[PDB]
Amino acid sequence: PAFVNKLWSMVNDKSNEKFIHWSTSGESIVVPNRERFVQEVLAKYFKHSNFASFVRQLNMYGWHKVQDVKSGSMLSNNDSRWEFENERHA
Amino acid sequence: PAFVNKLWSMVNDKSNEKFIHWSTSGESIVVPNRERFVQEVLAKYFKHSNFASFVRQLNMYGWHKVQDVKSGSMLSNNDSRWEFENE
Repeated sequence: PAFVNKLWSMVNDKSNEKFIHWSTSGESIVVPNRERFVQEVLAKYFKHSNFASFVRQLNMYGWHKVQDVKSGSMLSNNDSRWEFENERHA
Repeated sequence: PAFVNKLWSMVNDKSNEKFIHWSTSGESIVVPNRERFVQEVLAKYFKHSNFASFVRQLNMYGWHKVQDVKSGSMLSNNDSRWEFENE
């Protein structure tokens, strides 16, 4: 499961904090901005790969996008912000 | 315009994983088996259509088949395996 080793080598390396990190609250991995993450981190740990390909791998290992939160009167959601939770830790 | 929504509504729906998905490899859409794809997925998202029609649509939107790779002493290629990459 090489993916796993790469995932953690990426998430648990503080140098990638601004682009991907464990959430302050709850038990989840947060990607503040999909585009910047793809540009600065994904390209480094997962050569010639894209977001959908990455997320597909995460799913394979139990991680799934968290239910979206509709904010304010606009029922808005930052489509670029992604939060992932593992099925084994709800 | 409508083909696009259909394509992604199909590719990015995890329920279609076994028939069509993003390559674990590098930036491409993979159709493990053409025949199974046609009868189990295409038949649902693109009623009254066929593989050639679908691929033609893909081509028009920038996606094309990746160069074949001949494997082993037989220089073989699984004609049913289709992988597409964007322009």
